[PDB]
Amino acid sequence: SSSEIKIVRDEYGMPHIYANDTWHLFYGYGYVVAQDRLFQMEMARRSTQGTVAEVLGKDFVKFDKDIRRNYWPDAIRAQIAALSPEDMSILQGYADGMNAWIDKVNTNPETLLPKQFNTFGFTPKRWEPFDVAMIFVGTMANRFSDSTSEIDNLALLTALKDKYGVSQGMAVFNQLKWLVNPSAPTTIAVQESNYPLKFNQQNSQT
Amino acid sequence: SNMWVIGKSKAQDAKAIMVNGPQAGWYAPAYTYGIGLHGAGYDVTGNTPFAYPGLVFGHNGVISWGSTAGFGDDVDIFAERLSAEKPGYYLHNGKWVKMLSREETITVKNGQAETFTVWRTVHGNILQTDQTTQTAYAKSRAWDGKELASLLAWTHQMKAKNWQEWTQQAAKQALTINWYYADVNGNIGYVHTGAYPDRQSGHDPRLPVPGTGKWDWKGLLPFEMNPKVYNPQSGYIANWNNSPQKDYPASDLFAFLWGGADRVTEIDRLLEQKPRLTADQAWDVIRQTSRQDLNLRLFLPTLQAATSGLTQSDPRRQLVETLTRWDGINLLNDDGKTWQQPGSAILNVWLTSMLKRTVVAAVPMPFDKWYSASGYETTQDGPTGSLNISVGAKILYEAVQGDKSPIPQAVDLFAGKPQQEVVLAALEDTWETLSKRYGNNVSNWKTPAMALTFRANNFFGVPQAAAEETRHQAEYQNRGTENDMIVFSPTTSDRPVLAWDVVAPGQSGFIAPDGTVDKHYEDQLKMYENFGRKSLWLTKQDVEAHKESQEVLHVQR
Ligand SMILES: C[C@@H](C(=O)O)c1ccccc1
Ligand SMILES: [Ca+2]
Repeated sequence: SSSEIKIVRDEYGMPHIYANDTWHLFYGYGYVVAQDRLFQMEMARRSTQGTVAEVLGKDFVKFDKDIRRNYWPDAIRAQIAALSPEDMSILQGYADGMNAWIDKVNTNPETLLPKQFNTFGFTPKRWEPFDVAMIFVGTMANRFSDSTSEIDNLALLTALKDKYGVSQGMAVFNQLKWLVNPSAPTTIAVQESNYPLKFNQQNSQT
Repeated sequence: SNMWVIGKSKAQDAKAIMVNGPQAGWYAPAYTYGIGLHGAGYDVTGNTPFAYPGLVFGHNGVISWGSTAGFGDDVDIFAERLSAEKPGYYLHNGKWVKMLSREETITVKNGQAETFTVWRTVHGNILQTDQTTQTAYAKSRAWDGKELASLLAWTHQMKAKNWQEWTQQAAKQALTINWYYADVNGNIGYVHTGAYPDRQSGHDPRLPVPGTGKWDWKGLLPFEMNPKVYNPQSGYIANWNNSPQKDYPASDLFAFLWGGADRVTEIDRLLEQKPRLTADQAWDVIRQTSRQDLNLRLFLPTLQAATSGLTQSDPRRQLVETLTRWDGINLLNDDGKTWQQPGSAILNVWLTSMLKRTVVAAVPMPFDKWYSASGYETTQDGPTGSLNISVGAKILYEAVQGDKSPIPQAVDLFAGKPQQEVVLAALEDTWETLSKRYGNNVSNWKTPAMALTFRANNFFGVPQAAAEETRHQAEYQNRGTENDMIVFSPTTSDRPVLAWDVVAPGQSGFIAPDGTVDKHYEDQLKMYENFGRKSLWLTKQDVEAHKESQEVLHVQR
C-alpha cells in the first residue's frame, strides 16, 4: 500500500516510521511528535514566532517583540514557496501529521489533551510548513548562528584608545580580543592544512 | 558541545567510533527527540533537537553524523546612514533607498495589545538598540535567505553513503556548525560547514562597517575555503567548540576566544593517552570530561613556580601541593552535596583574585566587568549550560606564558610587578577566604558541588512544561544534554553497526488530563545520571524484536 504508515515504538517509546513516499514518511513523523511533545512543540512555536504573550501575558511582551525584530517572515515564506515538490512534501507532511493528531486531541480532550494546555488555559491549533520551518529557524539558526558583539567591541576599542593612545590601544584590543591565535588547539592538525585567509586587524574601515 | 571521532587506526575491536555530546542546557521534557525513519530513501535512527525533520545525531547503517556549534564569524554589523528629512530611508550607493518595514501586533493575555514596526535594510534587520537620528545598525548574516536550505541539507545528508555524497550536503548547510562523519569502513571526517562572507580588503570582522556601500561584502566564500579533513593522520577528530583549523578566525563575541587555553585539550589528552580505544573506553571519556576541572591544568605550573620556594608551614604552599596531588576529577561525597576534594574552590577563589589584579585592572570601566568571571559562577540550581575556561582566564593564560605566548602583550597585565608576587598575593586571599570559611584543616574541607537541573522552561525562558515538572540531579556533569555513540564494524556483534543514546528525562513529555504521566516520561533519567545508555535500533528485525506497540495509519494527501 502506498497510503500505509506503520508506526512501531520500541521499549523506550522511541517511534520508527515506515512509509512509501516522502509526504507519508514525515506525516508519521509529525504524528508521533504530536503524541509525544505537543505542549513542548506548541510553546516552541510561540517562542520562535514571538506569540508567547498571547497565552502567558504581559511578562513576555518584550520577549515577543525581540523575537519578531530578529527575523523576516516574508523571507521565510518565500523560501518555502521556492521549495521543490519533494522538499515541500517534507514540511507539508510533517505539518499534516501533527494536524491529524491535534484533530483527535480536540475531538476527545477529556482523555487526549495534555494537562499543560488545561493548566495554562488554552488549546492547540493546526500547524503549517511555516511553523515547522520556524522551529528550526528560531531554535537553531537565529539562536546558535546569530552571534555578534561588534558594537560593544568598538566601544571597548574606543575606550582602550582613549586610555592608552591610538596605536597602543589598537595593540591592546588585539591582546584581549585577538583575531587569531596560532597557539589555539585545533580540530584539524596543522599537518593537514591551514586557513589561507588573512584579515585586517586595525579596524581600517575607519 | 563536544565530539570525538575515532578512526580505524585508533579504534579497538571496531573500525570507527563516534561519541557526541551537544550542550544546550537541560530541559524537561527533553531537548532532543528520538526518531527512526524508514522509506522514501531514508533508513535512519537517532535523536534530534525539537524534532527537526533532519536528525542532527544519528546513523543509517553505512555512515553516522554529529554536530557542535561552529562559532565562526558569519555575522557583521553595518552602520546605516539615516536622514531626519527622510524617515524610513538610508543612504546606499549614493542613493536614498527605501527600507523594508512591517507592522506587528503583540496580543497579550489579560492585557492591552501592542503594535510596533520592524525595519530592515539590504544589510539586515535594524537593531532596536544603539539608535540615533543619523545612525541605525543592521545585522548582516552570511546565511541570510538560506535557512530552509540548511534545514533541508540537515535532512538530505541522512541519505549519504560516502564522504563525497555527504560533503555535497554539508556544502549546502549555511549556518556555522561543525559536521562530523564516520562510516562502516572506518573512515572519519569533519567539515566546519557554513556560509562565510568574502570581505573587502581592510575589513576588520570584529568591528562595524559603514553601510553606505563601499564596505558591502563581495559575496560568499567558496566551499573550498571551509575547514575540513578526511581521515586525519592523527587518527581522531576532537572538538569542544574549539578552533576548527590553524589560522581560522573565531566569532566576534568579546567573551569568545580560541587561544592556547582550550578545554578541548582535555579530550585530546585522553584519546592520545591510549593508542587504541574500545567503544566503552570512548564512552568513558564522557564521564571523565564531565568531571574534569578545566582550570587546574592551565595554571598549576604557575602556582608551582610561585610557591616553589615556600616552606611547608606556609599555607599558600599547602594549597598548591593540594592541587599538585589532585587529578582534577571532582567526585561527590556521600552526602550527595559536597565534593571530595576542595580543588575547584581553591582555583575559583584564586583565579577570581588573579583576574581582578590583572586583566580587570587594565581594562577601563565598565568593560572591565567582561573579564572578571572565573568561569565557576553558578546558582543554587547549578549551571544552565556547559562549563568553560573564562575569557578573562584565557587572556590571563597568555600572560603567564610570557614569551611562549604568540600574543604580543601590548600592556603588562601584571603592571611591572613580578608575576610570582601577584600569584602569591592571590594565594593569600584564597587561604584567607577559604580558611575563614572551612577552618584551617584542608583535609576536612567539604566544599559545595554543583548540581544539575532539567528546567521546565526551554532555553528561551519560556515554559515548555509546568514548573512542577522540573527534574533535579545531585551531580552536575559537564556533558551533553544528550549523549549518543555509533560504533562501526564492532567485532563482538553480528551487526555491522551498534549505536546508543540517552534522551532524559524520556522520549515522552505527555501527561493525561487526570495527571497520569506517560510510561516513557521519566524512564531515562536515572540512566543519564549514571552515564548509562540504551540501544538504538535500525534494522526491521531489531525494531520488530524490541517492539512495544504498533499502529498503522491509512491516509492519502
Ligand atoms: C548546543 C549547540 C552548541 O554547540 O552550542 C549546538 C548547535 C548546533 C548543533 C549542535 C550543537
Ligand atoms: Ca563580524
